[PDB]
Amino acid sequence: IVEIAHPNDEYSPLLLQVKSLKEDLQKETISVDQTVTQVFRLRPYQDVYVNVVDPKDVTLDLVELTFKDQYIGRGDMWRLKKSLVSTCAYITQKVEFAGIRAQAGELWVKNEKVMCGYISEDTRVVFRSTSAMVYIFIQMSCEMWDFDIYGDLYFEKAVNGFLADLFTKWKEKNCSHEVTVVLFSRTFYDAKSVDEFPEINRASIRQDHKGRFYEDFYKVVVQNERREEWTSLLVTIKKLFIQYPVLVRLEQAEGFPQGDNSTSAQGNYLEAINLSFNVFDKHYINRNFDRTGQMSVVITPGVGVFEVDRLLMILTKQRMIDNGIGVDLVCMGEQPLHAVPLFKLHNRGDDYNIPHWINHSFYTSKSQLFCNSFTPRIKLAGTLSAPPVVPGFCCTVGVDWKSLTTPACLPLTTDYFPDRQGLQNDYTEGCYDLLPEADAQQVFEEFICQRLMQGYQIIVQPKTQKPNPAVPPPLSSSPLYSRGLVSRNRPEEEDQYWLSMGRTFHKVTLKDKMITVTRYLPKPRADEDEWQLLDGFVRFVEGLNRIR
Amino acid sequence: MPNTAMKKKVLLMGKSGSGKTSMRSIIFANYIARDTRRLGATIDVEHSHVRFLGNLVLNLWDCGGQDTFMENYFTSQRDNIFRNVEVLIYVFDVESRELEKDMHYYQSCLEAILQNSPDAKIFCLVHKMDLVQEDQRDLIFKEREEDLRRLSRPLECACFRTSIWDETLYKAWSSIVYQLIPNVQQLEMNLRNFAQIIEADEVLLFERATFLVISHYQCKEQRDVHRFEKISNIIKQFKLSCSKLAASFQSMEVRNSNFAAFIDIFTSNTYVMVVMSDPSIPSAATLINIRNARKHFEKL
Amino acid sequence: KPRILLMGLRRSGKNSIQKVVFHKMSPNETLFLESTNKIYKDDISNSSFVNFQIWDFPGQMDFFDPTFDYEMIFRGTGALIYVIDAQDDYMEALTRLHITVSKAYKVNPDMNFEVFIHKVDGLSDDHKIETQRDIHQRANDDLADAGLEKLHLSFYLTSIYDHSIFEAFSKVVQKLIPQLPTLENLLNIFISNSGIEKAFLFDVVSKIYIATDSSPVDMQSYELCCDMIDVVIDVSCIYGLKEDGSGSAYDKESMAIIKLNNTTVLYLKEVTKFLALVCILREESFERKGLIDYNFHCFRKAIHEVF
Ligand SMILES: Nc1nc2c(ncn2[C@@H]2O[C@H](COP(=O)(O)OP(=O)(O)NP(=O)(O)O)[C@@H](O)[C@H]2O)c(=O)[nH]1
Repeated sequence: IVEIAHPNDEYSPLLLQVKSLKEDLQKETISVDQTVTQVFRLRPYQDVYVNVVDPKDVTLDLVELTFKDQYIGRGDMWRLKKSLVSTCAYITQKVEFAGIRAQAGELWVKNEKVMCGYISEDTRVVFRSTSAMVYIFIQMSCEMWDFDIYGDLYFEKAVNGFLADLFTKWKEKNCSHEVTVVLFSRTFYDAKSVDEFPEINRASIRQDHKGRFYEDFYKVVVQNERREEWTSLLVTIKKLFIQYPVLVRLEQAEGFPQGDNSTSAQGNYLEAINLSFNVFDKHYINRNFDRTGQMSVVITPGVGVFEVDRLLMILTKQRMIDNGIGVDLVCMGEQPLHAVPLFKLHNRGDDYNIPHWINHSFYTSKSQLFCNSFTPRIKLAGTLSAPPVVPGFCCTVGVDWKSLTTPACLPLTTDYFPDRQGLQNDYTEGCYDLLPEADAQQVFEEFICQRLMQGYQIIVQPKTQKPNPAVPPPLSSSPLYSRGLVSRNRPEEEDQYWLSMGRTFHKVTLKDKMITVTRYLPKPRADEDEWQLLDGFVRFVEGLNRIR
Repeated sequence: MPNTAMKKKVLLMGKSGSGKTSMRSIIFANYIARDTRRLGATIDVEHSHVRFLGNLVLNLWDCGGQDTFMENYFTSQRDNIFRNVEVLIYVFDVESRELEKDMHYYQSCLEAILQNSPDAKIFCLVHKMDLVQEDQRDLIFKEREEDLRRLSRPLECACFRTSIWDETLYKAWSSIVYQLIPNVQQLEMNLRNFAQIIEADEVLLFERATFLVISHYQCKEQRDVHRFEKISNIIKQFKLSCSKLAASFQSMEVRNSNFAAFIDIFTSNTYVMVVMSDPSIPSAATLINIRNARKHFEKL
Repeated sequence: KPRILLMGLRRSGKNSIQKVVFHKMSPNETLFLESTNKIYKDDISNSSFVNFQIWDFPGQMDFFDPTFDYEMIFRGTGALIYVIDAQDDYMEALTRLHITVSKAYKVNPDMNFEVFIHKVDGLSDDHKIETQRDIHQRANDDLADAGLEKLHLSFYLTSIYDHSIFEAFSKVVQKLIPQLPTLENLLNIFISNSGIEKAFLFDVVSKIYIATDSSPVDMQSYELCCDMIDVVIDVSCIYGLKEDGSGSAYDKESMAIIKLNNTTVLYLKEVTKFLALVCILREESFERKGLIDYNFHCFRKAIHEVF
């Protein structure tokens, strides 16, 4: 448990490592040659009288760990944190455990990044990947073909500027993802033609009657394919931008067409994020062994306003309760004079809402002028009301490149109030004694008994894309369709659940259930082995822990 | 203690509504009759292992009682559920009205346990008699006795009465345990030798963690049936009270006018109490006779 | 000063839980039908423990007609129970508590009125504070102007069956008339060679019990001593006194010790007639006669010798 530091004269960084009770300095060590060329060049021979021997309880309050090229369920992240309780670290070390490997990065104490340091049981570690699975939804409207200030198309700003910057940073940080690039848009008055009927939809408003025919189109570009040397997608997206208006206007039904409706008036935005969730719920089907993190990024030329039905917004709140994966970025620029992600309700004062689950970021272009105006203008020829959006102050939002190049996995420890009484009128305890055997047959008995993998509670999966007509535009996919029915259910009325799973020797796991947060408490295979495995299997699906 | 670790099997079934999993949850998790209002709905099947004075361990199955779950018991995977069953407990509500469907399920369950268990046994248990007046309690229990003795014709059953707010529950599961126990005659002989050479009023020996009446011997037969039930209920109430004090019990002494009762640990999971037919003796007799008893039971 | 009488809020609906309270305590209060009277400070209170009858609980429709009979019942020491319930029938009854109390303090010298806050189960940690602030707000202009009106605003912890009414009922019998602070500090002198944490003086099975120096501190030990006396009395009741001697004949030579893990012992010893003592004891090994039993014997002799 002894800690040894060793600079030389006026090394502005330092170095330190561990041993067990060094006092007389008879014994030294060589274990690493790399750290010389990793920090500072000198050849320290046996005793130059600079090696400080000190306890020096100095912690490293947040440490980041990056993964590459593998697949790690969050129980293995829990095993790495359990093995990383009481050790030391430095920048760019390759931490290993049981064929699992991570690279250390950006280790901070409270304002400043440290070259080295010590980790003991109360600092927090956060896991990030450079090998994630990422979807890019480009929303198209009639504002793509509209100019802005500085002189550009918003499409050209978005694709050229932002995607060139993102792919250069993907080359620089040496990451390797699996992408989709999906274009999506709407048209109005595409009522009917020869057998194009289950493709349309029909929008309406209750309080003032308004009902129109509309139609949603998705055109995908490269579906599930990793490759280095990007920017060829930029050429294909330019080809599809020029081919796009005929490709969307003159298809399946031909009434009088109105293409690519405005984002600040209509939009298929919330349905697009809900369909990304409809992809990500079935992650356990065909499992790549080369990806860990999950990411869905929507690029919009919108302002931040969306006119959205009530049921879809409440449903996607209840579905991002499970697996938070959604990121929004705006290549329109022009950060408006209000709380910028906002929803005007479209329910079957104009009822506002502001989300705090979404991660929005703007993209300013690269030029320097005098007074960047925050307004458009177009000349025509001729009881509560408790959220308004205007008294919320908002200076500037960046791009947050670090949450777009290295995606962050979901945390481990969150603090929340206990399971008292009142609403959650249901607890159930199962105390399962375990007989060790030397003949694989012991975990699954407790497993199929005590949960049946949320056999109690439901999975709120109410969106089902049942139909999709496709179109014979070319050899990628091209589904152009209607979303189908949305069979929403409310949450569990007048009762949540909580559970008490006991090991009859000395052990308890107290499960809460609104999001699966746990409290583990202690008092052939061993007892602690089965206990740790069961906590890992409750950890795999929804795995928050209470702490203190 | 010779640890012949067998593995017994016991099912608990009946209709939903009244007292299916509540009684199990108050007899193996240290609850009260008031806090069992919060268990609520179970699911299809949930089971547990409970260890019990060492060697014996119970696979205690708790089966639900909806229509689809009973149908998915009978006309489905039945051969897996009703195989290697030793003890069945079948729960009867009093207040429930659909008696025809209850006895229909009972007939189907008897025929299924006959065609999947030759030497198991069925205890049917009419609980929740806390709502009916006592003369009508006698009438209803005798009618259940005679009607269930008729309809349980090709194989016998044992029908007991109980409620949650009293101690007949502890008597009924004391009976279940004493039937389910492996050994009888050696413990009876040590019981009888101890009681007849240290001249006690009555001696009583119990499991520690749940305190069900394992064995007893008396020579003053003036307490009818309700002594065991009452003393078990009140000292387990006292253990529940001491549970919130982070401390174990393991030892107590009381004496009175014509009364001398003592409680202590005997073995790894056994309590003893005794009343000693000579109230004017201090703890020297309890000392020399816990010596006299732990020389023998720690040869067992 | 309890001439306590049961007045809830409705005759046919509150008497359910009031009769649960009655059959919770009064099967060991009802010994005082032909026991004694006229000599003690608690004998009139025990005769009031006997007379737990009922009345019309909103009494402001007839402020004159019943009152006549219990005019006599409200002369001389002075108490009456009152309920603060959960539902919205609290503010109008809380307004007319002055109607219930005006005749009382005008007909009798110095009284204490037992307003219990009762069965509001479902209180949060701040909501119980703001509902305390409710009675602090609307019980000012009846208290700050009266004079010799003594009020006891007690707060039961609002569950179904908790032990948290009768430590406050122990406080009101402490507030009866303590003629024994000499006995209090002399009893503190008697715990000088003792397991000095708790020495509770008890009387017979009736569930009112006095206490000194150790009630609220660091644990509800009044809960464990109530469990202690309930366990030993229910062992002795029909399992111990059915064969020889009637159950009414107490005459108990019953001592009881309870050991537990850190060498901690609970200790009940009692004279046969009416007096009892539970003096708990810490990590101490009494295998002698020169420390505990001699001096404890001397002052159980003294405590039987006092009155
Ligand atoms: N007062 C009182 N309540 C009782 C009695 N018996 C059962 N109950 C109530 O009945 C409720 C139901 O518990 P229980 O029947 O064990 O649940 P369950 O039938 O296993 N759930 P499921 O229908 O999914 O199988 C309990 O909350 C309990 O309060 C009784 O004798 N007295």
